[PDB]
Amino acid sequence: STVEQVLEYVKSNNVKFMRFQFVDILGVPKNVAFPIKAGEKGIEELRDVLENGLYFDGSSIEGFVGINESDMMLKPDLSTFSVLPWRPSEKSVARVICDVYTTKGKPFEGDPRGCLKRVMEEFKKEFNGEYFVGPEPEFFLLKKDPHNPHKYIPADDGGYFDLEPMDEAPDIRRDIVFALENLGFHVEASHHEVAPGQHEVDFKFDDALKTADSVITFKTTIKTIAEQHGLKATFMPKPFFGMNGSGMHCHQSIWLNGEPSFYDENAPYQLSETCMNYVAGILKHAKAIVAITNPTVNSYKRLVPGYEAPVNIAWANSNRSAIIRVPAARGKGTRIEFRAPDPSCNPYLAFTVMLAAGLDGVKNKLDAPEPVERNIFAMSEAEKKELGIESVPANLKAALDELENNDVLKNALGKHIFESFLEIKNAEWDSFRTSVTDWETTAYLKI
Amino acid sequence: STVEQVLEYVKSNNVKFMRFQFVDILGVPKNVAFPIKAGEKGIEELRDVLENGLYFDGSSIEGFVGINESDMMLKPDLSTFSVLPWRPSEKSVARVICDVYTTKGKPFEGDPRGCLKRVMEEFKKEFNGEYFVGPEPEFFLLKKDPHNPHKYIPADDGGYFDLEPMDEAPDIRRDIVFALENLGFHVEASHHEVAPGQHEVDFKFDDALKTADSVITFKTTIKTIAEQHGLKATFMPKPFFGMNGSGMHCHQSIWLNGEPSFYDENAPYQLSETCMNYVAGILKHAKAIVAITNPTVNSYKRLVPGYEAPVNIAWANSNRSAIIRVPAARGKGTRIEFRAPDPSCNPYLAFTVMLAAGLDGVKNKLDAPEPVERNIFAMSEAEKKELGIESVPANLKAALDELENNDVLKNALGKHIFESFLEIKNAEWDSFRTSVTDWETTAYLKI
Amino acid sequence: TIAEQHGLKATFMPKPFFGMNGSGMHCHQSIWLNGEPSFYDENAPYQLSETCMNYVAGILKHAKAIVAITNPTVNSYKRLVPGYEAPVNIAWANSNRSAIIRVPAARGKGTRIEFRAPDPSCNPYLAFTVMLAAGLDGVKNKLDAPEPVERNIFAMSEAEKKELGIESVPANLKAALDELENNDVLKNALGKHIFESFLEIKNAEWDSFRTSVTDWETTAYLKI
Ligand SMILES: Nc1ncnc2c1ncn2[C@@H]1O[C@H](COP(=O)(O)OP(=O)(O)OP(=O)(O)O)[C@@H](O)[C@H]1O
Ligand SMILES: Nc1ncnc2c1ncn2[C@@H]1O[C@H](COP(=O)(O)OP(=O)(O)OP(=O)(O)O)[C@@H](O)[C@H]1O
Ligand SMILES: O=C(O)CCC(=O)C(=O)O
Ligand SMILES: O=C(O)CCC(=O)C(=O)O
Ligand SMILES: [Mg+2]
Repeated sequence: STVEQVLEYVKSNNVKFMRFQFVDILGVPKNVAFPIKAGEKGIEELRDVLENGLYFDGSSIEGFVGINESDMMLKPDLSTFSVLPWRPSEKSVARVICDVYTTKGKPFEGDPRGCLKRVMEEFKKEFNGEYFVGPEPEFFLLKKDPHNPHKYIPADDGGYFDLEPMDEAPDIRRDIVFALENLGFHVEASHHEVAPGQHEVDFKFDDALKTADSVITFKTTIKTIAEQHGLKATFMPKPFFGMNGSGMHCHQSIWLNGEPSFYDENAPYQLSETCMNYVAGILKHAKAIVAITNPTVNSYKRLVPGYEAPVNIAWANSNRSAIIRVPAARGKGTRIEFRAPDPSCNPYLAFTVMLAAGLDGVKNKLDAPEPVERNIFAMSEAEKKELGIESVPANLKAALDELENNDVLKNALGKHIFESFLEIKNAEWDSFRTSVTDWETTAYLKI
Repeated sequence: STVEQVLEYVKSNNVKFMRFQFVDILGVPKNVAFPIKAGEKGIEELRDVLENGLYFDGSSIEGFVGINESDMMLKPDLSTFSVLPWRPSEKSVARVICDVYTTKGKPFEGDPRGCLKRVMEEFKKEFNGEYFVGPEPEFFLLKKDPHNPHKYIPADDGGYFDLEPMDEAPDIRRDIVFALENLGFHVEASHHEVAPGQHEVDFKFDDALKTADSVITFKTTIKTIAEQHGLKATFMPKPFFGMNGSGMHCHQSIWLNGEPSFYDENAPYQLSETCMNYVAGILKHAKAIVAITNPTVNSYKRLVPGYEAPVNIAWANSNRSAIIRVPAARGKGTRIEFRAPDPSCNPYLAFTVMLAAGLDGVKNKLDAPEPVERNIFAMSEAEKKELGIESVPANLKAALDELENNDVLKNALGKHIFESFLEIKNAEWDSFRTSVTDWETTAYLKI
Repeated sequence: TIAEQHGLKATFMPKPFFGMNGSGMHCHQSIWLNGEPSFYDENAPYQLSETCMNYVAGILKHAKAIVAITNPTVNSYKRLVPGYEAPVNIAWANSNRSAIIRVPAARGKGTRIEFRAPDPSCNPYLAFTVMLAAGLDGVKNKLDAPEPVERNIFAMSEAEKKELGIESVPANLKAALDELENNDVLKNALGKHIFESFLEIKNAEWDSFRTSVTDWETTAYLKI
């Protein structure tokens, strides 16, 4: 939208506050609220901030700048304008997502959003291509343990596609869908997921930048709506041992010159050569991609080699036992599902590395291996070794070491994001590996 | 006629009470309520009190007069007229900020407000200058510890620029902004600050006297609105060990003959000679300025030499590790940020000493040192010693001893305020230094 | 250990409770040369020898630095607190408990000086070292002791003490460490290793105290 359209909506819908939003290196949303004054004076002041942006302290944001070079700017992207449904209707609250700039008026090298914009701009200039993503960020709804109020348990005992009363969340999922529609999402479906208290609310795919903006907005919405219902929502990959973790499978496709390039009516599986080259790129860099798409210690309690998880580096058709599933849908619906990611990732960075890795396959015309039509979880380790089916790294540190040795992902992320992420995550790993866990006390106090 | 405008507002908006307000030497607001009677008789009784003022006992106000010379007067400044938003709408409550006078009709020498008026009047008479200040008084929102209802803890676990639900204060910050707008403030921005439960609500800079009035009104507004939400707000500089303290950074600039004299398009850093002379004055008197801008024992738990704090007596551009930061903004936005102050200061006295010190630099054309573009917190003590970077005093008593030996600040404050402040603060220091603290019981009971 | 056996806890903390006396460790001391009580002199004023006066003069000269060692905690300066009734006034007196040194009435082999500033948080080996090295600085150089103060020093005004030359010991641990750091007699007595380790340990202890947020501050300032 244009500055005029934004001011006009604010003017006629009594918007009182404008959130200027962005994300830190870990994908945590950040914002400052600008109060809109009454009259022409207020609209002119808003026009100035919307066009010229505002300053903030970059040294108080994770992965940004140091204290001695800390002044930074936010430049609003006006096409991201939305009204917050959870906030009041009278004297309402709108938001605008921003790109981080330096004081010199240049895009910040450490901005995750600008990082995704730049790889998308390069993809459009080099191939006239568009990168489309449909992510499915699952979550748990939690309530306090009646036996210990300091602990959280799943909000119900339901399972996949269950009906009420076993599924206790229709009212919560209902309000979430209404909120996402008011924020401009095209919601597709909602249902109880496999684990107790786990849920899914699907929204239509879009270009990687809009989709990344929606993943950030989506997580805030589920969390604030769950609070309104006296519950707590979590996007933690594996909150509970013994039940499913939450993934964020990323359905993705590239469209060259406005066409669904992954579809080929006369090819095997009706999948194009470009689709196979892209799949080959993702499988080649899968071990390093997971440092970014699965960036927490807990991510590897769901993405756990040796078990039933999206860890096996192979692709397959309508088969949920490989790291890539190719859904049965064809035509414009032809796409690949990268199953490894979880909702703890920074979507801007996750989409950057998946595109960079897939385009490494397209640019070099890499050969994809044969699909694996068997249940990979039913194969023995030696049978997978013979077939060449490798696994992703088994923990955060092993994934960071893969990322550190991947030139394609280092170039896509750029020096600043790449080195800050490795530094932050190495300190996070050090904190975990030096702690004394409850598992250890249970296992070893008796010795 | 300003009085005619006040009386007409009262007549037509059903105003029932008029608070006559002022501050004691420590900046604590004080007021007496006058009930407005109906009709022309009531309006003339109110006219008489607005014009002629009213009496009070100055011996019951800290830093004022003794019991044997205790009758004093309050002379309303009618440009301060405002309606209290927290008070009822029907039969509303208005306020007027007053200047303290003696029974002989003379401005009281011990009045902090008159003290700032007088230095500003002298600055306008001598240079045709205006003194503009933009302060940022941070605060914590507190709730009772569920484990001990006698103790207070931060109201949430959020951090800098966090969004809800982690940031739990959008409703409180919203009501604060509305209350400040109703009080005539030009609010600029609001957001969660670095520490858990900490927040910031910025308002536009103005002349030092209006800004000092606004700081007093701002702190009452924050505190009353927080109480309405079942929380407690504190402007204590360092309420909790291990997390950020609350500062009140003072952005300031002097405008000679209506122009932003700190801006110089053709000078290094685009900062004028006057700006450099002013910075040199603040740096010269910084050790004594902090007795007034950081006047509590607790102020030196945030302003603590040897740690990451605004203690290093140096200036820098877009660098938050020095006692003065010069923001990147230029033109009319050209200003210096004195980072040492905290919201426990009396803004009338704080603005007086900062202007007096800056003008000592302007009047004598003092040379400012070179800016320090490095992170001062990364330098060793010997490296700072070589560069001539000194630190502010380490505690209240050390700061009082600096103030006692500063003729520029003693003359700006005047004998009465200066001697009363030193006497009160020496008794406050004596109280602290003779107490047995919890730190000591933990450290030494075992010996 | 005996208090624990009675179900109680004993503490040698200098000032555990505000509003009541602290615990001191007054050190009565005397030097005997060639087996004789050299502090006693039957025919001298107060029956105190010249050696006794030289020793008292040495302790009073170094009192400001001695307290870094004899009063080595933050809490020591809540008992040893200048401006109040405490053994802070650098003067000596006979049978008078308002000075830093009291000379008890006993004479003969009982002739000695009572250094009242120390508290039981000190390392006695280091406390006795600095007191002896300061007293012997007075003996070796035959320093002149000031006149005794027979008045109640707590009843004097600050200006009256300033005129009489009655100074106070440092007001806190850090001020005492800074006095010790500038005293060559005590640095030589302790030696480089003990001296530098003590200053390093105590500066970290001071930093810990000065960065903490105390209960006094919460009570005083949470309401602002
Ligand atoms: N051509 C495409 N490119 C990228 N994403 C697409 C495309 N077509 C659909 N999607 C997106 O794929 C996501 C998953 O859709 P959908 O749930 O219908 O498939 P699915 O096989 O049922 O996956 P799952 O079983 O994991 O839920 C949706 O966000 C959808 O918008
Ligand atoms: N020329 C000026 N003179 C004095 N004050 C000014 C001037 N221009 C702006 N200010 C004030 O300075 C204050 C700082 O506002 P602002 O937050 O925009 O700057 P900032 O450098 O980002 O501060 P911070 O990052 O510490 O919050 C505001 O109160 C503003 O009104
Ligand atoms: O339950 C859902 O998933 C969506 C909402 C709904 O169907 C309902 O309101 O019953
Ligand atoms: O949250 C703030 O800082 C101001 C209030 C606001 O933005 C809101 O109502 O959501
Ligand atoms: Mg689905």
